[PDB]
Amino acid sequence: MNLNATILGQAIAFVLFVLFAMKYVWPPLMAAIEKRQKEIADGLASAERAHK
Amino acid sequence: DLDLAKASATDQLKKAKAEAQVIIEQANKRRSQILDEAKAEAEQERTKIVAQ
Repeated sequence: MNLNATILGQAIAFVLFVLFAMKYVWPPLMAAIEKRQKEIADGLASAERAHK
Repeated sequence: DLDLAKASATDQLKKAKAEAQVIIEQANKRRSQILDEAKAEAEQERTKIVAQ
């Protein structure tokens, strides 16, 4: 309906959740994916090292 | 595939090294036998010519 105080509370909840994601969700999962990518891509290292 | 390829890579030195050894160990006997048989001929010829 109209401008409230609710805006500030939503800003606080927003930043809370942004931190709670930043630290304890995002690197935790991108590390997982890219560690799997290391172990997948480095399998080629055989056909590029022993083959040679 | 790393194990299967590095097996050959780690073995063929041993093998071809042994065969490079073998070739020379034959050639050596060849030299020794010729230095023997030239002695046999050295006696045989001189004996022939004295009989002559």
